[PDB]
Amino acid sequence: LSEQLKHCNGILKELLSKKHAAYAWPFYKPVDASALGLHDYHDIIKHPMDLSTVKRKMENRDYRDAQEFAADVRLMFSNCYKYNPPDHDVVAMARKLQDVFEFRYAKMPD
Ligand SMILES: CNC(=O)c1cc(C(=O)N[C@H]2C[C@H](O)C2)cc(Cc2ccccc2)n1
Repeated sequence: LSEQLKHCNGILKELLSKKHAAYAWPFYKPVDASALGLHDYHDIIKHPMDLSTVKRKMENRDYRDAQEFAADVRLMFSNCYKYNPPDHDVVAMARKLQDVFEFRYAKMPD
């Protein structure tokens, strides 16, 4: 990985770490719409994204730069903000994990 992709991989490891598990857990795996009774999820969310998919893409060297990595992490949060009412617990958890993401992503090495 490049220096910027190593910074991205470090962020990914932190988002998956026990440190953030209390609010990160809804983003660990793809939303199982059927299991959760969310029969409109795939009509509203055209591009599902989650941290296990980001991890697989990082492991497969799919991401060519930090911008591509950040686009998937932000897509995951955007899906949450699009599908859910803004007062839902999952949105509070998305905002908290996105705060962790944005502040560390901003420390990208130049
Ligand atoms: C990324 N996951 C989700 O978007 C999601 C959605 C919904 C859900 O039921 N949404 C509907 C829309 C509105 O009518 C309520 C539930 C969960 C699981 C969860 C529950 C409680 C707390 C944290 C997660 N995750």
